[PDB]
Amino acid sequence: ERHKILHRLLQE
Amino acid sequence: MQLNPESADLRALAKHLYDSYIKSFPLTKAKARAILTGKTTDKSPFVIYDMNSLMMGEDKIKFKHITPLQEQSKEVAIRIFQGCQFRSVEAVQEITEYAKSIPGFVNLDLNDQVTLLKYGVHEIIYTMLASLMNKDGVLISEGQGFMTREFLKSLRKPFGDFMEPKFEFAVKFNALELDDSDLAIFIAVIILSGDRPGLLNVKPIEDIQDNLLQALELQLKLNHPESSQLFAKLLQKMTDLRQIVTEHVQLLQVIKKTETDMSLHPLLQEIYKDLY
Ligand SMILES: CC(C)(Oc1ccc(CCNC(=O)c2ccc(Cl)cc2)cc1)C(=O)O
Repeated sequence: ERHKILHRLLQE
Repeated sequence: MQLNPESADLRALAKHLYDSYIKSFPLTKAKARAILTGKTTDKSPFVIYDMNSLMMGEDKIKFKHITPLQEQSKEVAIRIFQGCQFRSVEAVQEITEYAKSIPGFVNLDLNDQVTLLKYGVHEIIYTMLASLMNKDGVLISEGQGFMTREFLKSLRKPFGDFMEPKFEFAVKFNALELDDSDLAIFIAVIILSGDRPGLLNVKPIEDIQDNLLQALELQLKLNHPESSQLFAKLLQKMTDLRQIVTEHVQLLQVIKKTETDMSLHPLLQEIYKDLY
């Protein structure tokens, strides 16, 4: 949420 | 110290992290030292040591991040800053990919994974930057170039103050004489620090860092016979890393506050957000 890009990176 | 199925697993863990470490980052320490001492069939990095050489370099080095079609501040300090941003953004991805290969990490709470990455990333970056440094300068553009320490110090304020603390840190850290096998485990220990702000499910993290810490100590006892205290000396370095990050954040705020809104990449903003 506050780390949308980092979330994406970890979710792929 | 013993040869039991525990230690055999420790060593298997060390090989796995190493194998993954090799394929996750471009320029290993082994290659960097080779480049740094001429011992390589690779051409030889273009040296940037003054403004004239910087300009000649932007032409004769094929930077992964530019094209003849974009602009491209007129001011060399800002341009250098921008290349750093791009390199950091790439490194965040290599570190993520590496983090995912740490046994267990990928089963943590996804929210905690984010947190470990957010705090670990720059500590790992400065750890690994030392591999590229000697006291005279730093390999750049995947070893295609070498930018001198004094040339970096001569960029206008504040930019001339970013690399210096990293060089100082590198000189001391490189004296530890760690190799890539050591480093692969160390940076894993960093990622799995259970004392980062905002973790929700700390126990599973500490359990993994624990194995990591054993794999590290075994590794340093096997790999450095002539180094009685390497394990503790190395743990202490995690401390200087946190202060390097802190210092770097405070300088980052002289920029922004006083630059030109030559903004930070959003991934980088994300990381610095509510850091310390
Ligand atoms: C880019 C920025 C704003 O500030 C910085 C300025 C300079 C450097 C050092 C330049 N070197 C690198 O970024 C770098 C990163 C990863 C690896 Cl494997 C090698 C080299 C690092 C960070 C940052 O904090 O991300």
